[PDB]
Amino acid sequence: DIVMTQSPDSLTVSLGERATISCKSSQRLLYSSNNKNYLAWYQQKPGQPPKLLMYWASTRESGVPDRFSGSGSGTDFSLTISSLQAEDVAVYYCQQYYNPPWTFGQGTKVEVKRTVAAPSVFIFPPSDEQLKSGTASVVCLLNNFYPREAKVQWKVDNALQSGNSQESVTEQDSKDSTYSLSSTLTLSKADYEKHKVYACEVTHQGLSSPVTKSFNRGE
Amino acid sequence: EVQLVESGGGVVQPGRSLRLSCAASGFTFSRYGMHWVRQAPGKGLEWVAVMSYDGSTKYYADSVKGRFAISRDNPKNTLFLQMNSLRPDDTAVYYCAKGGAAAAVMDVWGKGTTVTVSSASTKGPSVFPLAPSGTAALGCLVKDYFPEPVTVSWNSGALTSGVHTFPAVLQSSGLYSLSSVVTVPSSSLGTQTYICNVNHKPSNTKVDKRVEPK
Amino acid sequence: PPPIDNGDITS
Repeated sequence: DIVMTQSPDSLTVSLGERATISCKSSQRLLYSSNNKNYLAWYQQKPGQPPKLLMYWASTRESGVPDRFSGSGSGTDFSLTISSLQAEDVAVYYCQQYYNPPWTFGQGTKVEVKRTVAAPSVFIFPPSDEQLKSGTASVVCLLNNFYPREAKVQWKVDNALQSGNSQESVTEQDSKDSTYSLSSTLTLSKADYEKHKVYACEVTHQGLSSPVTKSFNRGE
Repeated sequence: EVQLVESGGGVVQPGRSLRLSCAASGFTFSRYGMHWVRQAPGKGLEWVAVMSYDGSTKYYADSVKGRFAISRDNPKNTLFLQMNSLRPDDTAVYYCAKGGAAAAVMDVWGKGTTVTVSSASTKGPSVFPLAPSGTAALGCLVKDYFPEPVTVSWNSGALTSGVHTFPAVLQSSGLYSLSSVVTVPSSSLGTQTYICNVNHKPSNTKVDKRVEPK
Repeated sequence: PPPIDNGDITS
C-alpha cells in the first residue's frame, strides 16, 4: 500500500502571494514504460465535494485556472498556486492512482491572511414558540471578523454564565476572507422568565474594548 | 453535463447494514469504472472501492474488504454500495465518483450522502425564528434533529449574499442544533420577505419560515 | 511493479 504524505497541514497566504503544497509518495509513481507519473490533485472548497485539478502530475483538468501548477516526478510532488485569490481557500489533496488501493494525502488547508476586521455583534432572544417545550436558546452572532480568534462572554442580569453555551464558526468566506461565529446560551424556560437583562459580550483583536449587545426580556 | 446523485444515507445502529445508491447521468455509464469514496466529518478523503465499466473487476479498501460489496446496474445507470457490520467509525459522507477517460482518477463527484452509525434514531427538527431589531441580522434556529445534515437556503435560493450557515453543534442531549443567519440593511427589513427553507431529509422534514420584526 | 492500466477500469 502506497502512503501519500502532504506538507504542510495548513497554509495562510496573503492575497496575490504564492501557496506551495508538497506531496511525497512512499513509492516511485513514475512508470518507465510511458514516462507518466500516476499522481493527481483535488480541491475541496468548504461544504462542497472534491474537484479534480491535476493528473499525470501536471495536466490541468478543464476549467482549472492557470494560477494552479502541478509538478514533480518520482516520489516528490508539488502543487503551486501562484498569486492566490480569495476563491482559492480550500483543502487540497494529492492522490496516487498507480495501484489499488487508491490513496490520498491527508489534505492541506489553505486560508487567506488579511487585514484585521472587527465583528459585528447581534443578539437574539428566544422565540415564544420555543418556550412551550421547556427550554430557551439565546443566540449571539459575531459577523465577518478576522482573525478567527474571538471571545464570547454571556451575562444574565450581570451574572457571568459558563458551562451552558456552545459555539460554532464558519469556514473562511471566499470573497471577503472573514469568519463568523454563533454562540447559543441554553436556559430552562422558568430560568429565562425569572431574569431580565441578557447580554452577549465580545472580545476580539479588532475591537479596542469589549462590545456588549443586550436586550431586556419583554423588549 | 455529468451528474452523480447519491442516496440512502441516514442513521444506522451499530452492527447493521445499509445500501447506498448512485444515479449517474450525462454520460455513457456503461463505458466507465466507478468509485465510492468517503470522508469522516472534518477529516480526509478515503477511497472505499471501485468497479469496472462492465462489472467484471472490483477492488476494495482493506478497511471495508469483506464487509462491503460494490455492484452496479448498467441498464439502469446505477451504482450501489452494500455496507455490512457498520461501526461508528464508518460514519461519513459517501461520495460517488466517476473514473477519468484518460487516467484512473475520479474526474466528477456527486455531492455525497451522509451516513451515521450510532445508537440513536432519526428525529426531525423544530425551527425557530431569529428575529431582527445600517446593517441588520436575522435567521432561523434549526433545533434538536438527528442525524446530520440539514440544509438551509434563503428565499428558495435567490438570497445568497451575506448568508452564513454554521456547523451544527451536538448538544448534551445528543441532538444536533444548527443556526443560519443573513445580514441585510436595516431599512430593507420590511421592504421584502426573508424566508428560510429548511430541509432534514432523514426525517422528511420540510419547512419554510418567514422571519419578521415585531 | 507496473501500474494498473486504466483500460481495465474504464473502456
